[PDB]
Amino acid sequence: HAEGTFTSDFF
Repeated sequence: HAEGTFTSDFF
């Protein structure tokens, strides 16, 4: 979620 981006919000 923005701050989390796909890298953190992967899967």
